[PDB]
Amino acid sequence: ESADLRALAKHLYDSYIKSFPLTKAKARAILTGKTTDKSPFVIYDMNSLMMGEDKIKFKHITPLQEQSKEVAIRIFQGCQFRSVEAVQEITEYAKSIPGFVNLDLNDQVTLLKYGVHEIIYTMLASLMNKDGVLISEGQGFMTREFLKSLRKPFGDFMEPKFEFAVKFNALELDDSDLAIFIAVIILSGDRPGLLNVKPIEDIQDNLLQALELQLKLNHPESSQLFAKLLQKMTDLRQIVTEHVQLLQVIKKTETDMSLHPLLQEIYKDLY
Ligand SMILES: CCCc1c(OCCCOc2ccc3c(ccn3CC(=O)O)c2)ccc2cc(C(=O)c3ccccc3)ccc12
Repeated sequence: ESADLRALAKHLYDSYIKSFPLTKAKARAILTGKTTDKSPFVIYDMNSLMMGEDKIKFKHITPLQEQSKEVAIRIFQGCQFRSVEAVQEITEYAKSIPGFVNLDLNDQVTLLKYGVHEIIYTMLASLMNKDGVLISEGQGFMTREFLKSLRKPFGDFMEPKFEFAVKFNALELDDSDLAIFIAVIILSGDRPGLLNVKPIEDIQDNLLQALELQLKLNHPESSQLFAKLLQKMTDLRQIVTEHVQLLQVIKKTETDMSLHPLLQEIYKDLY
């Protein structure tokens, strides 16, 4: 129902603002230079990487395994730590989606287990342009070309994300749009091993109607934006199946690699 659909939209945009500190609005301002907090330190090579890590002079530590290895491996590790933080933010957001915490608890685990990395890549695009990605809460910017440069396997984790982002970003979605799109993703009744499918679909159906209205109102001139966004769901699933495969490569080419227990849980027997 129309006002119900707008009340759902405004609800999700509100939890979204509450769960994710670095929104797209805030990322675009930094990327584009519109703010007056702190212009980002750019990492484009080995020497600037050293300086950027070794920055830590008025901006100090997060609980990440700081450094005991080569470059390719320690960038991977910072990816891991940050992807862990993101899971917590995304779980906090998921509890706010109406109907979510009412579902069978094994289903809640399962929607999270399969939805979290799709959401991670959707929202990473918010921090990216064609030239690179904002890192450490918008304090750093690491260039696409530096990332593409990395010794084989790791060089390949990054580029697909960039290719997806420039195209997703051409949709010009804003935070209020993303808040509904991300909930549509999580409420996906096709995740392997769901026990009660129909309650999830019913909730997703209502989010779909709300997403459609939201785009038609927010983006009047954008023909078929709703379909175009749902089409990106397929680029997202491909990103994740790709990433999982690059994970299997890392187990072969690398010595002790070692994921965080939360990440190990999510990847355990994943698709
Ligand atoms: C979600 C990851 C976001 C991200 C970057 O993303 C750009 C490409 C995104 O593609 C991904 C996303 C998640 C990933 C990987 C590789 C591993 N993961 C997480 C995993 O599934 O283990 C690749 C690039 C450099 C980063 C660098 C950091 C750092 O704090 C950092 C650590 C050491 C030196 C300099 C910076 C943190 C996040 C970064």
